[PDB]
Amino acid sequence: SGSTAEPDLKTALKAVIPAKRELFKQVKERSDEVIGEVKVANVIGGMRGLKSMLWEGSVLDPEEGIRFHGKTIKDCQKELPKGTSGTEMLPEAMFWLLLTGQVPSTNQVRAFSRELAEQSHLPQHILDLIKSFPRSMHPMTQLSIAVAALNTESKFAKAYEKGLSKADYWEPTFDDSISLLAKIPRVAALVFRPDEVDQVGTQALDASQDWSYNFAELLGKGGKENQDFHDLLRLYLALHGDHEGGNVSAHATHLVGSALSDPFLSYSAGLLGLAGPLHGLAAQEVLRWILAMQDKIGTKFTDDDVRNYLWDTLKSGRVVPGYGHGVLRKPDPRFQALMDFAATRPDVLANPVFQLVKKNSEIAPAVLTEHGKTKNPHPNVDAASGVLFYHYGFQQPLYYTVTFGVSRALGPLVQLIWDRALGLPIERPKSINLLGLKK
Amino acid sequence: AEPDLKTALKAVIPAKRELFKQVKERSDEVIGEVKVANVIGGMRGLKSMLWEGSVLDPEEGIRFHGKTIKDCQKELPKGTSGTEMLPEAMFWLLLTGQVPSTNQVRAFSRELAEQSHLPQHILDLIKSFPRSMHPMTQLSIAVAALNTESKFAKAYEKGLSKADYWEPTFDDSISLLAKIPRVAALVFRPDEVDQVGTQALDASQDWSYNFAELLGKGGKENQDFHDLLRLYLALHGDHEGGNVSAHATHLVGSALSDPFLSYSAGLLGLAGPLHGLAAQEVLRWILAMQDKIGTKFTDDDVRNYLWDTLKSGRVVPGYGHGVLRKPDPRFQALMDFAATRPDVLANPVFQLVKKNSEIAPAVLTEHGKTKNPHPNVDAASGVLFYHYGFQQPLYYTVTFGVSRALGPLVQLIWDRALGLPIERPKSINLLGLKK
Ligand SMILES: CCSCCNC(=O)CCNC(=O)[C@H](O)C(C)(C)COP(=O)(O)OP(=O)(O)OC[C@H]1O[C@@H](n2cnc3c(N)ncnc32)[C@H](O)[C@@H]1O
Ligand SMILES: O=C([O-])CC(=O)C(=O)O
Ligand SMILES: O=C([O-])CC(=O)C(=O)O
Ligand code: NA
Ligand code: NA
Ligand code: NA
Repeated sequence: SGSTAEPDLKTALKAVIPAKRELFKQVKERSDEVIGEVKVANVIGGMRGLKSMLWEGSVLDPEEGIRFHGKTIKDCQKELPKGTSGTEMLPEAMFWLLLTGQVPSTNQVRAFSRELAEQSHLPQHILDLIKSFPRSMHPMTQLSIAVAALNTESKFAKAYEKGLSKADYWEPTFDDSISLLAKIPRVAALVFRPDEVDQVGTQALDASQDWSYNFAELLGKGGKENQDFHDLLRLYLALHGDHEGGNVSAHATHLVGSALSDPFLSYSAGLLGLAGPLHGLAAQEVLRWILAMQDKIGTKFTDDDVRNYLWDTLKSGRVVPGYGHGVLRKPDPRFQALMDFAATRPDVLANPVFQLVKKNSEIAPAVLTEHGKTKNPHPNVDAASGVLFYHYGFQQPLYYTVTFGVSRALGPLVQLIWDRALGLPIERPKSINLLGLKK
Repeated sequence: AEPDLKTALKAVIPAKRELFKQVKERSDEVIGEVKVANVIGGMRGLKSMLWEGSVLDPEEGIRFHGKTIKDCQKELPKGTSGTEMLPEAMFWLLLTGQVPSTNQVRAFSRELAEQSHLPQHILDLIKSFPRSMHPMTQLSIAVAALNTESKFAKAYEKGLSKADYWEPTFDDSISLLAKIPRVAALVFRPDEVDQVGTQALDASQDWSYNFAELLGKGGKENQDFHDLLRLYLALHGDHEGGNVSAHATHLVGSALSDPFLSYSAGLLGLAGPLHGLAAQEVLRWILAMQDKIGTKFTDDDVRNYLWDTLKSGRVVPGYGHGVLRKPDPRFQALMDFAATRPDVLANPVFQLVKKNSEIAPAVLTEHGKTKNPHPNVDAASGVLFYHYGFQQPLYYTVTFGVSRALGPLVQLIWDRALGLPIERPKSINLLGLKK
């Protein structure tokens, strides 16, 4: 008899592809319109400030923070479906929104969550590969490699090799994207649990549960005793999914993808960028810094004690980690979302490590402004994420970037699908040497 | 002994920092405009990044510190046998802006041979790959895995002054260059990993010679191939900053990911059909054409295969370019290499490549989409490898991977010597462009 089921994700995307192609055609008619200037600063300064790439699902306002299809984080928290338990927005609902431009129904998200659970299994060769990693290989190196290795499972790579019309690129791109999303929490958990590859690598995920819940189970933090952690993980993964196109991981994914490398190879390149100290490692560094501060001033500390430690940091020529940003000039709404997560949880508010993060957030911006060397003295999301993981017993900060890697698949994979749906060309700017800028 | 490479680089760091200061004083000078086309069209034509060692002229092709390919062929040192320029001599030039002496290149070649051994875990990793794993996926992964050996990663973690970032970056770059031909050979020789993985290189021979030996084409009987390999590896080393592999390397490196992780990202981009994988795709396409049109065929048979490819919504591989608007001097250099070798000219697969080069530009012009109907270097490279016995085109881009470490690693060293920041452009959505 007849389906009761609402459109699935691929069907929902199909519904909106023609309109985006039409908008693209209209913009293309204005190809020759001048929208800005290039200065020497832009070339030597890593393209900072230069509007030079397309990204559909999110736009970062320097004053107001990230928007997803023009919606605030608070809007998304209110409107996006939640899990069968808990109160935080689901990252798979965020993926739906980023891709389609629409808020899915709870029933649509339930069906998508089932697909992600079902598609999470791995080839035996991937488990063999992971078992070959030395114990001391950095977790982000492990994650990047294992994601690239999954290109053995790429429908796009195989279809292209057999002969694929340009018009038919988006669908295998979509298929590979969902495959990767389904698999990456398991890969991440394998990086976290090298002594349990055979179990973690094969265990069936509960297809009635959400992506974050099942990630937490694979991490060994399943069960009702970890329900607050499940909600933290949902929120964290949703908040870190996309931050417009110019951030290193998103951009690298787009760049590699633009040569028609498949989504596995493309997001591997994004992960290699996340492995960079100036891009993915800050949340780890923040927690190390806070804990080092705590060791010095104690669990009972004054505002002056914190000010003094901040001044010593700056006088020493070092940055206060988790403060400032390449684009944001004002408080990061992702930071406030994570602090507000703590607001309803007395155990978190009582945690001296959280209290130190909180107090630092109240003191550091004035100190940084007085010191005068930053363009943005405000906290960014990395100021808060680590301590919340730490509170819930995820206390090995080397793996905080691995969780970032899982989240940050979301937005860049959405854009790769659109890149292919629209037929965007290879990304290939022109370079110049210093001699050419001199004369 | 004459100055070694690190010493020669140290000598030229001050002048570059001084030039950089001078350019920075002109930070506010407008040098161009951004158009809608640049945003939607993959930054095409937008002068938006620094690259010191080479600059690609749309009409004339690549220059390395203002020298042509022909200039380099004349001026760069050669091996102990053969007549083609050494890629390690090209690396020296790219890095320092100076032509090394033959004695300096000899010493550098010896360093590359000495530094080529691999940790056991890399051999173990490669042995885990299934036979179905594409060779470029293998290569990308194995290079990332070598970050276990990164001096930069370790020194950064420990405490390193910004002014000194370049030194461990240089050390890691040389380590990677020394090791990557062996990694590539392990991709080519999956049943011989334990042997190929540990065999000592000839310490008196050049980088390309030793790569050829690891590939199983060592010795005097393979001297022609050694010269092909030298030329090929030198020609593919750098193509200014905006090509996908170079750019991805710079981009990932700008977050202070070490050279192993950064060039892994470059390789992943090189693995793309529209970038380095075109070398593979050209010969797959040529061989498919050969199978269809036969041993004896007309110009119409070739035209028809071209047009059928286009009508199918597929590209003609090895034709066109993002910047070049004229014949690629790297393509010409390879065809000139073939021109003096009667055995190559007689090879029917080479003849088909050549005949195609005489027809495809007209067909691409008829079709009317490309901005450049001329061949690029990928049109010719794979057939030369085929001639010399490398007959599995799925491996072709692996050799490109070895070559293309050269230029991007040079720029990472300079990026760190100069203190260049993270690459972080601003994006916009179509709705924002519609306003
Ligand atoms: C040393 C490694 S670089 C290995 C090089 N890659 C290849 O050899 C593969 C084929 N070449 C291309 O795909 C392309 O020539 C590049 C190189 C990616 C340059 O890309 P663009 O700068 O976007 O090219 P533009 O001419 O402005 O594009 C205009 C329209 O014409 C078509 N268009 C352009 N060229 C072709 C072509 N060869 N066949 C069919 N359509 C084409 C394109 O698909 C497009 O709609
Ligand atoms: O936006 C950026 O440049 C950095 C980034 O990924 C983030 O803040 O999540
Ligand atoms: O320059 C480009 O964009 C592609 C190319 O020929 C290369 O990287 O060798
Ligand atoms: Na085994
Ligand atoms: Na036309
Ligand atoms: Na035209």
